[PDB]
Parts: sequence; structure tokens; C-alpha cells
Amino acid sequence: GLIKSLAEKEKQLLERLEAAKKEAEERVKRAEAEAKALLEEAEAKAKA
Amino acid sequence: MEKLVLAGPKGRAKELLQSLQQAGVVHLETLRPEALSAYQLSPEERAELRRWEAVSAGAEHTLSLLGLEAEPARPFPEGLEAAEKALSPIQAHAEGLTRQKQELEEELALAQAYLEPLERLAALAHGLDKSPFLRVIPFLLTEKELPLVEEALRKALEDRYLLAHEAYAGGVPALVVVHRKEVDQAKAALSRAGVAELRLPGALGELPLSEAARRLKERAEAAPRELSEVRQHLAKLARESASTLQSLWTRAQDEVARLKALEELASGRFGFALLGYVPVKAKPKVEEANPPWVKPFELLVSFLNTPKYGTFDPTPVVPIFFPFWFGMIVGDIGYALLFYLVGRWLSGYVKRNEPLVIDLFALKLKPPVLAKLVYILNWMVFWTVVWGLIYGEFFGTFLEHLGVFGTPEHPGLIPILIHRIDTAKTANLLILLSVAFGVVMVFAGLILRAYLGLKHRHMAHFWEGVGYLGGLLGILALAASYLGNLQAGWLSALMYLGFGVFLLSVVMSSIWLMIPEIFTQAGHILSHIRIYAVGAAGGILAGLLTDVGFAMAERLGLIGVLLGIVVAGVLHLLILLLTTLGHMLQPIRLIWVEFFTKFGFYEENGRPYRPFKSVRETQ
Amino acid sequence: KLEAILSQEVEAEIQALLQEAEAKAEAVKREAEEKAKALLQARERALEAQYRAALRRAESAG
Repeated sequence: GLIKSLAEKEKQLLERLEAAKKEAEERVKRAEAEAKALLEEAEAKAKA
Repeated sequence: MEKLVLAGPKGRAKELLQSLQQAGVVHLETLRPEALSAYQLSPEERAELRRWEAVSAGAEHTLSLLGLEAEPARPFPEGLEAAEKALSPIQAHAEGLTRQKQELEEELALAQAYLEPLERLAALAHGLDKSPFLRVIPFLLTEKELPLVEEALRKALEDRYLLAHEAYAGGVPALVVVHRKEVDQAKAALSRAGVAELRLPGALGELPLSEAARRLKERAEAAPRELSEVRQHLAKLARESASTLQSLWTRAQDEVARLKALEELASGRFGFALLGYVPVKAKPKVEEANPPWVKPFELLVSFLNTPKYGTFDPTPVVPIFFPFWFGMIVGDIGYALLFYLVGRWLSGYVKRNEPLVIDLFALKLKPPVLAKLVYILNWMVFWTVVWGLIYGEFFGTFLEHLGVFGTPEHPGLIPILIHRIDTAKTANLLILLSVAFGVVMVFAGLILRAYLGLKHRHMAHFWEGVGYLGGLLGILALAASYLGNLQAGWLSALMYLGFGVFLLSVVMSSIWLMIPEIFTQAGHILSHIRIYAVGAAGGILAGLLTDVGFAMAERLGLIGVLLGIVVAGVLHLLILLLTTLGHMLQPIRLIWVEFFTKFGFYEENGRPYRPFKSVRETQ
Repeated sequence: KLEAILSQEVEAEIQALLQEAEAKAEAVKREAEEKAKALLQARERALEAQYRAALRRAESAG
């Protein structure tokens, strides 16, 4: 009858899940950038 | 808050919602089936359900073995772990005891049969059954077979065979003793007559006769004592722990039902569905939210509240039943008089039956729970017998009198000589008085029948239902022209012509493709008249059998007749009961002409909801 | 009613997960610091040897 109930939880649930994907991606990217950059210094220092 | 899930039907969406809304549950929102999908049980949930079934079944298994099964309404909340640990020692112990018991019983059954033959046979060739030099073969022969067998063996085996027999009370167990290597020949001779070798089951059969015979005699003596013990240990275990199993059974069953509920709701198998929220406090509160007339009415209120069609309350049924039902009892000499006594045995208690124990604690032929339900019924019977005693003096208006009829209140020879309900004028009016109620019921069903199509908003039912009621008027009209002739009923001889127009004139407005079938609508009218007539007249007939059962049917009547008639009277009682119970089915037979033909009633050819017969079973 | 709130019971499980993997995004970095570091302890000792060796040779030559 009321379509309103089932619509408005579905599209709040969809946002919760997308927002889970967001902070998972925005983290793995970072961790690799940090590790890349640590070792760059370890090459910069090693030769010097 | 606790999330709660609700279902109902589409038809009652508003009525269900209003009721739930009131009950405790708040925040009710509707959910369509596409929303319910994707909330089917996860594999873990299905494993709990599988396991809950095992516990349910597993109890039924243990509890049946141990003795009798009983299903209470009292569960005991426990874990998966707690319920399975409870169940495992008792099922194991009981499984073990029943197995011994079966072996003990089979052994007895064989040993009881075959001890006497093996004793006889062993005796005949004592100490020669374990020799290699001589071969023995046991076999049974009847008196009839003995000569044939002997001839056959004698020709086959010459005169160097030994045929011996010894009796046992009936036939003879016979033994033929033959040389080793003459075995095949010996066998062949038995086989041609159709007689074959006797060998028992297991080790005994294979043992020498002498061993087998000694051991069988021992088993018959030992078994009955050990059987007694195993049966005793098993009885104690039931006695102490039958309850434990029963309480697991109930609890386990509630959990199975809950998880099944969620899988059904999940596949979108309930059309109207709600979601709402209850605080922990509200959770109980949701589940929480003259005797003859009042008493059945208060239980019927549960059916007031759930309608299903354009139908009205199923409650007009009960006061139509009661006058007509009481008036099937009309005796006063050994019919209603005897029947008074019957009432007390169902509304009190007896022990004069075996399957029935004491009713006061709810123990009958019927299941113990069903017996507690039919207290109400038993009362409604008690009220019928009581009122029938009054309508037995109503009958005695038409019998007893000291001047009007030719039979006193109690003659001094024997009570009741000749019935005086054989006056022609007297029988006709009691039949015509009875007919009047049947007519009242014809109007009441078809008037509701029309109101049904008005508020169910199908004009085809409205139109058909209105028209058929015109025919009643014609039916009665026509009768008056014959009951009063032209002295009375010359006041309806001209309305009848027009009453006939009304029967057809409204029915045709719906058209209808079987116009003849209207004949059968007129059939239903006719029945209410005939059944009420049968209800009086057949009721009165009940009394007139009692003429020859507790009334003068010996000599000219005298002092001796009082205690002489009772020979025929007792024989007459069971005969009398069977035909008068046949009349008491008329109230329901009447009701069903109208009830299942949707005359302000729920039913109409099938459809869920019980016949009133089954409703009134408990009420 | 729980509707918008219905979504915060998931956002709390799916926040538990995302913290368990920011407890692995710390562990990974620990091991990688202890790796990067050890590659320069080997760098330190091997060079030290080659400087001990270079002055010793140059003394025997002198």
C-alpha cells in the first residue's frame, strides 16, 4: 500500500553501502602512496 | 526498541491495522512483497530450524516408546545445547530397554511354540544327534500325513531306516533316522510327499536336538521374569521424565514455527504486511490486546470481529435452534423422564465406563484437552434436557385431564393406558403451531440475503435474493386456499396470482441463464415447512412408542402390568434413543438449507470457516 | 521509528569492518617500516666493512 516505507529505507541503505566503499577505497590508495614514498627516501638515503 | 514483523490479508488491511494500532504496536507502515524479498533465511538460520525439528521429532520418538504421548501447552525456554543435552541420555536409555524387550518377546513367542516338539524329538533319539555314524532329520506330521510319509520312506529307504514318533497333544513330531550318506535319498522321500525339515531360527536350529531342547525349556522360564523387569525400568523412566520430553517438544515446536514464519513472509506469501516497533514494555501488551443465551454469545464475539464477506454475524443461528431442539423431547413416562438422568452423567461424572475416568478432572473417551472444551457443550445439553422436562408437561396438556380425554393423571393400575394425543383436532394444531416458526426463518434468511448483495455491492445477488422471497408468499397463499378452503383463504386467492409475478420479476432483471432452477429455490422454502412439521409430529411419535414400553401392553392393565412391561421397556430404550437423536439433527439440517446458501451467512458452496455443527461442538 | 535509524545499525557493523582494516593498514605499515629500516642496517654494516678494508689496504700499501 504505502510504497513510501520500502522506498525510503532502500535508498538510505544504498548510501550506507556506497559510503562503506568510499572509505575503503580512499584508504588503500593512501597506504600505497605512503609506502611508495617511504621507500623512495630509503633509495635517496641509500645511495647518499 | 524491538523490531516486530506483521502479516495479514489484503481484504482486512484497515481492520487489522486499526486492531494492531490499538494493541501496543506503534509505527505501523505497509510493506509490499518486493520489499519482503531478500530477507530469506541465511544458512545459519536454516541450520537452527533443522536442529529445532530434530529436537521436536526426537521427543515424539522418545516419548512414544516410553509410553503414551501427550502435547501440553507448557514449554520450557532452553538453549540448543540445553535441549539436545536433555534429550540424549533418555533416548539412549529407552532405545536400549525397548530393544531388549523386543528380543525377549520374540524369543518367548518361538519358545512357547516349539519347546514341546523339540523335547519330544530330542528324547526319541537321545544321544544320537551328535553321532556321525547316524543322521537324524526332524519334521512335523499331522495324523493325516503320517501314513503317507512312512510309505514313501519305506519304499525309498528299504527296511534299514527307523521312523519313530512321539505325541505332544494333537499331531506327532516325527523323526526319521537314517545312515550317513543315505541323506539325499531320505530327503527326496520327504520332498515327494510335500513334507520338509523343521529348523528353528538362529543358533538353536543349527545345535543338536538335545542342546536345542534343553535351552528352549530354559528360555521359556527365564523370559517372563526378565520382561517384567525391563518393562518396569522403562515405566519408571516415563514416570519421572515424560514431562521433560513434553516440555522440550513444545518449546522446540514454537521455535520451528517462528523460523518457518519468517521464510514464508520472506517469499512474499502474505499480501498485507506491516512493519512496526514496540518498546520492551509494550511486547506483552500487544499479545494481550441467564447462562443459555449469554454464555455461547461471549465466545461468538471472536467471530463478530472477523468478517470475510458481505455476510453478517453467524450468531442468529443459536436462538433458532433452541425452541425447536427442546421440543424434540416431549415424553413424560419413560422417554423424557429417562432422558433426565442422562444429562447428569455428562455434566457430572461417571466411572461406570472404562474409557471414561472422572469427568470432573477432564478425563473421557474424547482427548483430555477436547473434554475440557466440551464443558460448554455439556452445559448446553444440560439446558436442553431441563427445558425438555418442561415441554413434557406441555405434551401432558394434550394427554392428562380428568374430563376432556379418557385418561386420568395417573391411573391406579399402571401409569398411562392409552395415549389421548390420537384426537384428530389435537394433532393438526400442534403441527400448524410448529410450522409458523419455520416460516419466520424463511423471511429472516432471505431478507439478510438481500442486504448481503446491497453491502457486498453485487447487484446480481441482490436482485435474485429479493425475488425468491415473493414465492414464499405464493406458497402460503396457496396452502390457505386448501387449509381453509373458501371459508378462509378466499382473502389470498387473488393475491396469489400476483405473488407468482413477484417470484420471477426481479430475478429476470439479473437475467439468469437457468430459469428452471428457480424450482429448487422453491424447494428450500418447502423444507422449512416440512422439517418443522416433522419436528412436532415425529417428536410426538417418540411418545407413542412408549405405549408399549412403559404403558399398558399386557392384559387389560392391572397391578402386575407395572413391573411386567419393563421386560420390553429396556429393549425398547436403545431403539428409542436411535430414532430420536435422528430428530435432533433436524435443527442443523434446517440451518444448513440457509447457512450454506449465503442467507446472511458466510458459507456458499465450500470456502474456509466451519459448518455451525462444528462451532456448536465446543459451544 | 527506525528507518533512518535502521541504517545506523548497519553503519556500525560496516564501521567495525572499516576499523579492523585500519588496524591492518597500521600493521602493514609497521612491517614495511621494519623492512625499509633493515635494508639500511645491511647498508650501514657492508659500507663500514668497505671502509675498514679500504684504510687497511692503504696502510699496508703505505
